[PDB]
Amino acid sequence: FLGFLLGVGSAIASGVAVSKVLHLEGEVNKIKSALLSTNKAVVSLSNGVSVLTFKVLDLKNYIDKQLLPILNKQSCSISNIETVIEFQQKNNRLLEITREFSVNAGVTTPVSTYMLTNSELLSLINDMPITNDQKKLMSNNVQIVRQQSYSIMSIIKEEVLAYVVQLPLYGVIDTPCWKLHTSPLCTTNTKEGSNICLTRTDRGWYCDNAGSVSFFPQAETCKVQSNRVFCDTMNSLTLPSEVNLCNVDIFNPKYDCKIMTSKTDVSSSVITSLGAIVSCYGKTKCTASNKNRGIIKTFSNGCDYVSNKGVDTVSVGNTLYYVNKQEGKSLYVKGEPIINFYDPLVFPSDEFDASISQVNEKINQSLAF
Amino acid sequence: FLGFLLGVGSAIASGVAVSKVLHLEGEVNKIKSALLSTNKAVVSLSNGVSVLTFKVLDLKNYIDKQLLPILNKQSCSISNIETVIEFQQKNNRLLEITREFSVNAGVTTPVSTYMLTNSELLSLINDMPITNDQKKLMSNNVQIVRQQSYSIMSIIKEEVLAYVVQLPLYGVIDTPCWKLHTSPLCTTNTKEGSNICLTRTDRGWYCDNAGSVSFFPQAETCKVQSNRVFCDTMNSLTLPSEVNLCNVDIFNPKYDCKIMTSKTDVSSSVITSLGAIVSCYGKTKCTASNKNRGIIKTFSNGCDYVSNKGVDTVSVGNTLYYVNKQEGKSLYVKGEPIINFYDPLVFPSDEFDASISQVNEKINQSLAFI
Amino acid sequence: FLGFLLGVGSAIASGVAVSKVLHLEGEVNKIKSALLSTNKAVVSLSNGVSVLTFKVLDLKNYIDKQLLPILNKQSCSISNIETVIEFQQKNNRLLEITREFSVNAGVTTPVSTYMLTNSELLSLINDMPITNDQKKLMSNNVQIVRQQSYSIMSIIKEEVLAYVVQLPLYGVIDTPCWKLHTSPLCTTNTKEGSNICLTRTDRGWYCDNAGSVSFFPQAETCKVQSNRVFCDTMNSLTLPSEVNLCNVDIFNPKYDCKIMTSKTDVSSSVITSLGAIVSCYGKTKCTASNKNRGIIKTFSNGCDYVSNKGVDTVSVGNTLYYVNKQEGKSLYVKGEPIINFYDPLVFPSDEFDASISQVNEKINQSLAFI
Amino acid sequence: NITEEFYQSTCSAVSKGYLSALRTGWYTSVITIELSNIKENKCNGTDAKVKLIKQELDKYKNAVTELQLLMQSTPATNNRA
Amino acid sequence: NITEEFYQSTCSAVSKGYLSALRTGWYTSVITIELSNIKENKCNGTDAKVKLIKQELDKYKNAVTELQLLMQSTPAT
Amino acid sequence: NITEEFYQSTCSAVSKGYLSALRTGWYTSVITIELSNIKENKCNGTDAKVKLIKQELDKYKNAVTELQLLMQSTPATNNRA
Repeated sequence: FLGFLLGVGSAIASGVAVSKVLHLEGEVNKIKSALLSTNKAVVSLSNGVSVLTFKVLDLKNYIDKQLLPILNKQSCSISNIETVIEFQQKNNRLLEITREFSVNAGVTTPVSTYMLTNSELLSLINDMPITNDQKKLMSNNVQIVRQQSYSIMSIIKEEVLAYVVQLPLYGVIDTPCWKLHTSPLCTTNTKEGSNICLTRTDRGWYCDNAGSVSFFPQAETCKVQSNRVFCDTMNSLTLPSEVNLCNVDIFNPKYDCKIMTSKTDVSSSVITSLGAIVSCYGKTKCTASNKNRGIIKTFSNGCDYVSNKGVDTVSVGNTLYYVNKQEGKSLYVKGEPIINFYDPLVFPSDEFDASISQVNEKINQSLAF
Repeated sequence: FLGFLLGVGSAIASGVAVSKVLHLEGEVNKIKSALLSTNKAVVSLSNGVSVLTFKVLDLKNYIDKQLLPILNKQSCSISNIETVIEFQQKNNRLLEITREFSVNAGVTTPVSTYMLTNSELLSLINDMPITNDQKKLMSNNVQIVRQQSYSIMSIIKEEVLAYVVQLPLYGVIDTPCWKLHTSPLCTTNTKEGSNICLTRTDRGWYCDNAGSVSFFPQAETCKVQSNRVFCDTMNSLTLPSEVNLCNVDIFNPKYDCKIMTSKTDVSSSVITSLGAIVSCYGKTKCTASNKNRGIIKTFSNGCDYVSNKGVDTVSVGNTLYYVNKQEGKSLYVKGEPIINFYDPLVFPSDEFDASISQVNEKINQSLAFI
Repeated sequence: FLGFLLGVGSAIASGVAVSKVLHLEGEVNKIKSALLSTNKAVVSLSNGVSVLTFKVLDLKNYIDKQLLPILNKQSCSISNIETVIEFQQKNNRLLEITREFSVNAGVTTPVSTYMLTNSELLSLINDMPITNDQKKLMSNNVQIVRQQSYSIMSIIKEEVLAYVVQLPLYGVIDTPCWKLHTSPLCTTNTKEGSNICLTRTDRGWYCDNAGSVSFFPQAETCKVQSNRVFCDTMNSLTLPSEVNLCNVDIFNPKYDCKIMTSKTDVSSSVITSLGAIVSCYGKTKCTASNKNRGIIKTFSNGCDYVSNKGVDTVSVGNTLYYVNKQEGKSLYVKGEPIINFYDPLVFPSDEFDASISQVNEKINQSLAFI
Repeated sequence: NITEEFYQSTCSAVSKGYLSALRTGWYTSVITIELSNIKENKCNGTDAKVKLIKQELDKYKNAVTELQLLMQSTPATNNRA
Repeated sequence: NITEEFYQSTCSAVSKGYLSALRTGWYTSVITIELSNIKENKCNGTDAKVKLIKQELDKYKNAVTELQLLMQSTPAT
Repeated sequence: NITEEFYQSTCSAVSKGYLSALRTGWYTSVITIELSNIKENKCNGTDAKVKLIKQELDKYKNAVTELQLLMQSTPATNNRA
């Protein structure tokens, strides 16, 4: 919800820097010389960066030998069909790489298996200046590494096709992360337009990071593998650790919890990790069901919750939600809805991006008037 | 506009549940045993769930019988280039499936023809426990079905590769739908900053559904095939049917119609199904043209409309819009712009997400204070 | 930020219009008749429209002559292996075209090389009735042309596969463009919730266009090649040129500059073309560094800026930003932050979409009450 | 020649020196592929080369079948309101 | 039969006459491909036909390896 | 060990027990494909197999041509403001 607060960076600035160096006079020869003996070498570039270099395909040797002398004629005839088939095999990877680059303006993400095969990717990870625990992490999550990687077309000069592959490095590992789910909290009075609403806007992923907390407002940007959360710090805000106080005490003085207000008592559900939050208002039919019995709970007006234990689906109006079936314990923490603490006569009912204290000061000003 | 009011669901929670059951030991044996004789069977899983199973490719039979014994050597030499070609044909589908899964973290959408061919997809639809009206609908709109489906990589265990395909079910069919288009309504006073504005925020697709109305605030999520509207209920709010009253009488007592207010009188156009809404303010050039004739209508300041009959394009400022050329009749319902009913001195001019009555109560409070 | 102010158009309404004409009886014969001798002709359709027609593949000639008589059997026998491979080569483009259409519901973008090869695309551009300078522009930026193009499946009848390719034409070229970057401006108190904030909301791309200015509120939609900015006017508002006055004098009387207010003093950085804007608030650590030299600037609370000269990175909190390494000069225009001009006791601190004068009148009303 | 100005008073920056290339219109062209009409060939030849041709011919007929479905439909439109 | 009404009073238009097709649920099916066990492949003879087959079998074996990792991971969108 | 707490007072829920993997840096590697220079082959051949090789070689030359344009272009630059 708070995505417009994010800063602006360029994800591929590192790869572009290496790419521009490859455009430098004499730069191709250093790579070409280091790969004349082997297929995998570590070259230092003219701008003082050390890059792993990888030759994944040698079309030159094949063409020059099994094709070029036969077509440097005069009368040419091809020596059997396997020569044509094998060439199509060798040439295919080049055509596919060019194909992806041509519709992505030279920059692709995620990195395809054509750009870098599953075998080649695992080889790269093994030769990186990283911890053995970092090697195991990337190797067990290569599909995540791929999605968070970029392939940048660089040069095709002096019988060399070169492109930069930009892989992620995870400098923050095994710190506790938590996901905040929020849903509208409204009063439940019978008159139709007589209700006021409040919603916490700070939903998303939170991870402890370097004495502070990394907050990802677009929780969709994070990738979850079992209990491991892969995120990009470029898509985060850096907040004080006191932001967690909003979960236990939303009126705490140490942190100004962010909320939005309205008079729209519309019904919906939020599927969490181990259950479902249900905001049921008006005349909406809200239920929770199991696969065998059917309906086992009918929600009354207000904001309620059910765990995934024994619950398979949740229905709010004409919308059916499947709950996540992951194992884990849920704790229902009772407490009076804070929306009841407000006087509807002076309640600011259209704060799109506000906070607890901001709402309070507006109430004080309206009260003084 | 009101997409931020939507709930949050898990799109593949159902498919993942089936996939996890497949990881259980001996679960693989049950499917393989039921598919040893045929290609289409209904297997019951250990947590008491029954799923349709489909074997689309038998690489085992090909490799082990018509290829491997030549390699059960010793000195191996393969005859026939056709054997090499046929193997490349069979193996390609497996390579393409692996290719898609490896770049999509094991979940792909839409479901490609490699994952499930057009022939195989039509076969599945035929065996689903649903009404025949759902079968012909899905068969005539397979390209839509594909876009709304998921493929989830599950297990590869000795010696079967299995993945879950999650197909959509349309429990609501042939109920009337309508699309609401809205555009800013502002006063037309001459100074660049003397105007107040109002915009209906309840634009999107509406469909009658189970005594209520399913409202899709972000109309971009819906797919339209001729006069058929494919939508996902996960992207909808369930509203009382009285919400339709906002179209005929926005000041009706039965429903609190949603609007947004501002003082930003910028010009734009909204291309509808059978015409175009034009919000023209300030010094903006707003016209409607026919392809051969050129300009056939010039809009004045305010909110206006033109039908697609005899009109090919609409221009607002430096932006050219092509109108939809579908056939149908448009009705222009005259009426005084409701923005004229407000006093600009007490008009709440920055309600981002409000309503008719909420604006009114703000006017009363400002009026009482003065 | 102001993307919600944009109008609504139908992107393929023009191509769909042509496609529907092709569905008309007898329309195919006209195309077929004009292409029997050559591969590129200009055919007139039944509604009096002239479109460039292009035959990119002739499978009929191959199948009927070099394949079909061998299948005119009886005992069908293939003599050479080259016949099987050659058929797979010819047939492949059709299979790939069908594959893309089948997963995109008959509309693809960007346009692939299967839909239209680089040779075919360059040929079209050379034969479009367009300015000679537009031709060189499109030819040197075919990858951009591809991304801004649509391919629409139309008809397959009377042994003819026809699809419409909708290419962009650039009617505005070589006019000066500029990009406005904005970031939150707050008071500089360290303790939480004690600050008022203000942010210019008119960030995005601006281009001079036909006496006015085309404003693209969502700069992400534009594609930049060196100093060339490719944008779509559909994603723009048309504004008076006086909007540029907001950059030099935000309190100017000629234009009502757009801003938003809040109390969210969150820290961030915006990488510009030749530097970086840093909004540093609270206890956030904000620095700019050189790779070899280290930290060369530490930002204080408030909104500041650093040029890319001698700077490699900018760090705000736990986020590392790389600066652009482009060459060019930056000018730091000093001036007191306008947020200091406001009384925090009557400052409207939650205006999501407002302006300078709107904030002013709201202050006057709160001031008059007191 | 790209230049940039930062305005301290309003926390904003302008980058100048760029040249426009705005899409203002559309040009529609018709791309055609000449196909041939072939159906169930009753041939009984059954060696490797004919089987490869047959199954490749099946891909062709399946492509035509799929394309025929897309012709009968009205193409994917995804608009705001 | 599609019709449309424009309301001058509120600057809005309604297009009616459409028919619904709303996704309300999900159907889960299991698609299987029967594979065979090959553990690399030991063989001599250095000619073209086997060389193509060897490297094609290498593609096969590499595919199962990748699929085996995807089996061990948990899927999400 | 994933747990979850629901807070009735604020209509919100927190899911705990997750472990981080935040990208803080980048590793750039250079992937290379060794190509060969071929122009205007002095050959016709007019046999089936050379014809197949030639048109496959045409795909190669067209790919090289397209890649040469992308070398001259500047990557991406689709940034917010």
